[PDB]
Amino acid sequence: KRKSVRGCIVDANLSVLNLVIVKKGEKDIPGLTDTTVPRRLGPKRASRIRKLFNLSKEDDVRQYVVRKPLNKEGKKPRTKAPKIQRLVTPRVLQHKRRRIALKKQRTKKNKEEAAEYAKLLAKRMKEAKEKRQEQIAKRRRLSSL
Amino acid sequence: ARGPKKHLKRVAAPKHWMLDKLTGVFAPRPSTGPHKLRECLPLIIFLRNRLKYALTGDEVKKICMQRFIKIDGKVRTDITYPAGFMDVISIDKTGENFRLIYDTKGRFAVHRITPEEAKYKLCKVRKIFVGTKGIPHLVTHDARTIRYPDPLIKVNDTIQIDLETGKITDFIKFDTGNLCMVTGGANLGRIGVITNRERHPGSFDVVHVKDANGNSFATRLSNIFVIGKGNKPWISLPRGKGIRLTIAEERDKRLAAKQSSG
Amino acid sequence: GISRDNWHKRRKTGGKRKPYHKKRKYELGRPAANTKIGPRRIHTVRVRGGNKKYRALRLDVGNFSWGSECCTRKTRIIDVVYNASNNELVRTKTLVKNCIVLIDSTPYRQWYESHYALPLGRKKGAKLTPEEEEILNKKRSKKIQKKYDERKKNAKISSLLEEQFQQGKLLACIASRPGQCGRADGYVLEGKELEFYLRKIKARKG
RNA sequence: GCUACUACCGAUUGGAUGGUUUAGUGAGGCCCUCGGAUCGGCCCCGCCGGGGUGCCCUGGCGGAGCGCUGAG
RNA sequence: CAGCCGCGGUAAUUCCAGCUCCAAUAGCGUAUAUUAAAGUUGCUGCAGUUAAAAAGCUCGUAGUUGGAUCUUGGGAGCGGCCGUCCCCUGCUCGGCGCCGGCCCGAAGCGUUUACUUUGAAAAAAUUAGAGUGUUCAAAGCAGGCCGCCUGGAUACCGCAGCUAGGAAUAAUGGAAUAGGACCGCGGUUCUAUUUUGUUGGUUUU
RNA sequence: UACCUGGUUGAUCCUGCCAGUAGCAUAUGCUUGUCUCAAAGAUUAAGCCAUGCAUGUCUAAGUACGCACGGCCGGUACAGUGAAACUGCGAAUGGCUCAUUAAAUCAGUUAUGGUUCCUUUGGUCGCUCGUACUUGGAUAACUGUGGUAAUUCUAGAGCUAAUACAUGCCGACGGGCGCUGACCCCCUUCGCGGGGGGGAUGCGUGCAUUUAUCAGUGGUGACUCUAGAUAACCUCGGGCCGAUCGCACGCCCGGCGGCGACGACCCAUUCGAACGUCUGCCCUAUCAACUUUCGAUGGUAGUCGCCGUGCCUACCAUGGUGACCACGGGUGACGGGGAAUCAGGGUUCGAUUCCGGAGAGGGAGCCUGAGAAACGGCUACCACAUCCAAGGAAGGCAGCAGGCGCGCAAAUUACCCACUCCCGACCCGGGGAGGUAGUGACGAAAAAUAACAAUACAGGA
RNA sequence: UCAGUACGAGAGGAACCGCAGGUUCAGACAUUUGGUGUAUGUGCUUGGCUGAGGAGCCAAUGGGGCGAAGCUACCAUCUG
RNA sequence: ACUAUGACUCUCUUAAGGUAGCCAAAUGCCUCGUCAUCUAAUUAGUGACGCGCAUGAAUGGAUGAACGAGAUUCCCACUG
RNA sequence: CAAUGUAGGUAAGGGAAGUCGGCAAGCCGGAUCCGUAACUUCGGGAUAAGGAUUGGCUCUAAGGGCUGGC
Ligand SMILES: [Mg+2]
Ligand SMILES: [Mg+2]
Ligand SMILES: [Mg+2]
Ligand SMILES: [Mg+2]
Ligand SMILES: [Mg+2]
Ligand SMILES: [Mg+2]
Ligand SMILES: [Mg+2]
Ligand SMILES: [Mg+2]
Ligand SMILES: [Mg+2]
Ligand SMILES: [Mg+2]
Ligand SMILES: [Mg+2]
Ligand SMILES: [Mg+2]
Ligand SMILES: [Mg+2]
Ligand SMILES: [Mg+2]
Ligand SMILES: [Mg+2]
Ligand SMILES: [Mg+2]
Ligand SMILES: [Mg+2]
Ligand SMILES: [Mg+2]
Ligand SMILES: [Mg+2]
Ligand SMILES: [Mg+2]
Ligand SMILES: [Mg+2]
Ligand SMILES: [Mg+2]
Ligand SMILES: [Mg+2]
Ligand SMILES: [Mg+2]
Ligand SMILES: [Mg+2]
Ligand SMILES: [Mg+2]
Ligand SMILES: [Mg+2]
Ligand SMILES: [Mg+2]
Ligand SMILES: [Mg+2]
Ligand SMILES: [Mg+2]
Ligand SMILES: [Mg+2]
Ligand SMILES: [Mg+2]
Ligand SMILES: [Mg+2]
Ligand SMILES: [Mg+2]
Ligand SMILES: [Mg+2]
Ligand SMILES: [Mg+2]
Ligand SMILES: [Mg+2]
Ligand SMILES: [Mg+2]
Ligand SMILES: [Mg+2]
Ligand SMILES: [Mg+2]
Ligand SMILES: [Mg+2]
Ligand SMILES: [Mg+2]
Ligand SMILES: [Mg+2]
Ligand SMILES: [Mg+2]
Ligand SMILES: [Mg+2]
Repeated sequence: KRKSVRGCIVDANLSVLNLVIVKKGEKDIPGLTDTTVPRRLGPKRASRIRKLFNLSKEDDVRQYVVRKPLNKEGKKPRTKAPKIQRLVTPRVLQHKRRRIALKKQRTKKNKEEAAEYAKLLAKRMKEAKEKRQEQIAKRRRLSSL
Repeated sequence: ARGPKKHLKRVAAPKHWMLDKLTGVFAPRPSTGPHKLRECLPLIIFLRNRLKYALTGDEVKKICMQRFIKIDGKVRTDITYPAGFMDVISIDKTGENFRLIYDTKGRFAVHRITPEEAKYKLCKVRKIFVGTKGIPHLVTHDARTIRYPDPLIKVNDTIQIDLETGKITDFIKFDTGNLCMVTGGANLGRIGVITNRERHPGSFDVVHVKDANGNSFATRLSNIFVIGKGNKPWISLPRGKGIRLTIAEERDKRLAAKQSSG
Repeated sequence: GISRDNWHKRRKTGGKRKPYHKKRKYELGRPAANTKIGPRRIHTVRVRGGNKKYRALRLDVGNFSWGSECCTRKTRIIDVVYNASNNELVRTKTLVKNCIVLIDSTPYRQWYESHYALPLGRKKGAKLTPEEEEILNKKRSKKIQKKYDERKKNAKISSLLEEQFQQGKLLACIASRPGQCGRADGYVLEGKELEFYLRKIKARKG
């Protein structure tokens, strides 16, 4: 869709400027510097969590994770954690063993199947050659008759 | 048209399903599958219109979602899956395997069999393709690709498969004398011995047949289905034997049946 | 777009066709690639069915083949010499199919030298000071001398090809459609066909 | 001779509607070659940890060539 | 008023009323397109001396139509002189097998159309149409016995295309400066290939 | 039931026409009590539309650090719900209409040995010889400042995922198979030779891809088919060889493991689609010759395109159709399946509920997608329309109702997913498709508005 | 603007001071735009002539582009 | 047999009494005749009408392609 | 090197409104290749109308003579 906007070039022909304070100067502004707000979130996917805190491949994350509280009247105080993503867990290790035993199975199928076909086919040629030897005995009879 | 049609009108459905004139506007469109749109029978139809257990789709959905039924030895939950000819619809709770075979009229018949004989099925092969590493592959009428078969399995043959494994046990060759179901056209659901084969380059070859009662009839290969050695079958056949008796013989038998009922 | 269709033109008899629909997306043609000589630049193309097509625009090398010895090799594309379609594919250096390019003899001279232990090219006068090629041609064992002397029986080559080798440049014909595959592969011209194209060039010169 | 009606010719290079097209101009997409706002990445040195054996690898604080180099 | 003929100028069977009487009956009237009636567009099926009608005469390519002439009969058995069933191609591999030969089966080849008969093939819906107590019917394809029993058929479906039978009627070729058939004889040139115990090559037969 | 009658005359017989007669639609008039079916703004204006709705969707199984709800046993993540948002899939079907369009569409008939295919189904899915006990970095939803007269318009600051996007190995894999081959051995010979073997080191070493040469497992009526041998080739705008997910939890002095979900390249498959063959269409001569360098008919080589072809480009050749009606003009012509009428022959109609085509103001152009030259997706110009603070904003009922206008001429802004089927990630959602009622003398079927007895009378066996 | 007011049933509908501009006329000027342009200023160019190149000339202002200064226009501007 | 007109008839005057054709023209006073077109607007111009003060038949009438240093009217492009 | 003249030139915007009247000046102009109506004594009308091209430099090809298919 085609829409009209205004050019980037600044002049008095403007109504606002959104400004971001980079460096904190001499004076102490009461509205801004006093009230501290934290950053809402930290890495969600475990692999970026692993890069974040330099944890090893083997060890557990559950132990180090921070969990922020939940508390209000009626309900009890609680703490809500994140879904550990990328966890090398016994289940997943089972999935890992699983695909390799299945790969065992497809390799077993291809090999047994090729050997079975080779036996059936080589046997077929053996009987066909014996019948040809039969055709040749009939061939000498037919030429002599 | 910018593409394929997703709906089906009630009248355009083929009449050999015997769908009625006045209940509703639509018919259930088969999903693609191993069987063509026009030769097949939806499961909902075999169930409600044919078998009459369920009235509506909510009851079919719950029975279908119980997952008892197992089509071609594999579980299928798509209600418009086309189960076709020789196709064994097995139910476990009842302990009842049915095989979809044709009546004397083009329609199918309710021909029950035991689970023992019902335990396997037959498949006509269509083409022998040679595979990626000198590996022969087969292609049947119902799209099963079996690899490493015998080179002796050929063009118009059949095979006696096993539903559990999906592997060719035996096969029956196209030769003189073999029985033959006619699987399309005017003689659809006929049975008769292969008396003669007439070749035609370009236009496809005709097969002359002789009925049990000497009534000859020809048919084209597309509508042919080999079924046994000689004139002696290895399978269960419908009552009637695909004979298609005449209007006079039906007047006598039907009328006499009315007389017998009283 | 550039439609491909019969309807836009007359019938056999001469009568004019009235058009029954507007243009369709299957009645489609596309702009020609016209891939030129230069450092690699291949743009990819989506087509019907989500398929790919690697349309070449600039192309420096190609997997050119010597058919007789059956020794194809990847080589830099040095120049377009002649084009049968339109002399403008000669005039403007543009790569297409059936383009008669030139290529550096050295790899062919090098392979034959390894195989037969004979010289390829080497204008009458120059001799190797390093002596590596002669060391390679000599110092054969007894067992391997039977093999290489027997090879000398079929180690003969044509004068017409050898004269170009002495010069250094082989005539090559492109076969692969670069606008299709993104490569400018082809095969070297040989023998009688080659005498023909030199006769045609002699004629074009006049 | 009288009353009524009907088509016809009829100055106006007549007017009004569509329809093929010849010729000028011709927005705007699509394609191509450049382009490179802007945003990276690598390397380069100075101030410091952690590991190694004066040398090899890493993270921060400054500068700047932007030495090279990327999407665009 | 009256589609039309006609009615009405002082006893109006034709107008306006009343009195009656007719047709059809929950239906009838009026208008327009259109169809049979139309042997008034005619192939089946019209006219053409005088009712409307034949070029003033002859020539003339396409178009349309065209004489006669070539296979008639034969063998065995059959039914009440008569009719009908049985039969009217020819030219590498095995058994009705029998004592190399004979026949059959199979493969390939057949001077050619129109014409006629078969089958397949034909989208359904529709039409005709079998069945079926919607209380009858119009409809529908359902239903019926007191667990069981059944139906949910069938026909027509131009024209062209294909498939195998028939060969009277209408074409169409063929031997006439015989460069004519069969079956044979010998050259010139080219080779399918078998060959001489084993390594290699050629011509022969 | 294969039917005629009045009428020119002073009267007769003819050719001959006019009027009568019976069906089938459209309208209107008058009348009208019951029950079962039932068409319904095509005919003029492909003229114009206010309003509302007509396509969305989540599993135990792609993503939860909002208590927004929820077990209490925590500090060794997550019981379980979950607005929202990302992700994925669909929205090319259905519906409405018939203006254009005359061998075109359509019908039948065949062909793709000249092709593509999201999905469905079935085959393959540790075949490569050279961190994997699992890697990298954003981004939304959230919080907090706002802007406009005005759009389901949106900006800046904090943040963050994946079956999104990127990078990439050990493994099985332990070796084989071609070639290279220092050198080594045996045999024979006076020895060179001649014969037989080996051999360090190096090169190659999956499927899929591309080109060239050599030979002929399974097919075919016939393949340049299928498959084989060798040389090598392969875009970083990188092709595959699983950096996912849920249910149970076992068995072996942490090691082997189940059943699925989802996602994968290629091959077959299905729905089908798309080019071609054969034959067939109404009026017109007050339309008799037509075509061409702007391709007409052939040829050669290419381009594009998934292939065949003037599809397009270049160079040559000069062809092709025509009284067997071409060519041109008309058509109140979308086609067919069918309907009405009938003795037999025929005649006219067929927008219309099934199939095929085309189209959404006029024309054109395009992104996105397996699939669109899409119109309930965008960009222009033209036609027409709506608001403004003057800078700007937004538009398309030949969807349903309803309305304007044209007319002789045509319905209620109703109820429901309960039936039929369809979509979606789906055991849960949605559906003006559809169905159901209201109006409705286009029409079809059956059927009341009195029957009986006794008394008189008139008549009759 | 005064004023949608006085007046008049209504229909209709003014005037005085101030403010902004215009027509016609007269008198100057030329910053800017335009015109002119043989400063024969500067490229290009047709035909011929100086052996060729270079540099130039003749064709009654050879032709065509752009153009300084200066004159100059309700065709620019100012004041009454 | 509407008025008008007068097909038709007679008469006076002369030897008959303008037939075919044509126009407000280079021929028409009253006259810028009337109507239509051409213009925003037209005493001009073009096409019909005819009572023609005073049209008219080798004192030749009507037409008519080509040609004109002939007379008028309009339109395009173009211009001090 | 002033006005008045005589003979030469050029002008934005407008385009005969000036004027008895397009008087005068100005536009058009040669060639090739297309295309060319009304009417007609069928010879004409006709360069009708109406469009496009045009330079320099560097190449190819086709057309001829003479002596012993060259
Ligand atoms: Mg009366
Ligand atoms: Mg009749
Ligand atoms: Mg009739
Ligand atoms: Mg007469
Ligand atoms: Mg007569
Ligand atoms: Mg005559
Ligand atoms: Mg006559
Ligand atoms: Mg005859
Ligand atoms: Mg009469
Ligand atoms: Mg008479
Ligand atoms: Mg008659
Ligand atoms: Mg009548
Ligand atoms: Mg009506
Ligand atoms: Mg009543
Ligand atoms: Mg209508
Ligand atoms: Mg209509
Ligand atoms: Mg639709
Ligand atoms: Mg139409
Ligand atoms: Mg039909
Ligand atoms: Mg349809
Ligand atoms: Mg169709
Ligand atoms: Mg459309
Ligand atoms: Mg559109
Ligand atoms: Mg809407
Ligand atoms: Mg739509
Ligand atoms: Mg509309
Ligand atoms: Mg429903
Ligand atoms: Mg609806
Ligand atoms: Mg007032
Ligand atoms: Mg100035
Ligand atoms: Mg000036
Ligand atoms: Mg010079
Ligand atoms: Mg100037
Ligand atoms: Mg006049
Ligand atoms: Mg006169
Ligand atoms: Mg005179
Ligand atoms: Mg006179
Ligand atoms: Mg005179
Ligand atoms: Mg004249
Ligand atoms: Mg001027
Ligand atoms: Mg000017
Ligand atoms: Mg004046
Ligand atoms: Mg003047
Ligand atoms: Mg003059
Ligand atoms: Mg003229």
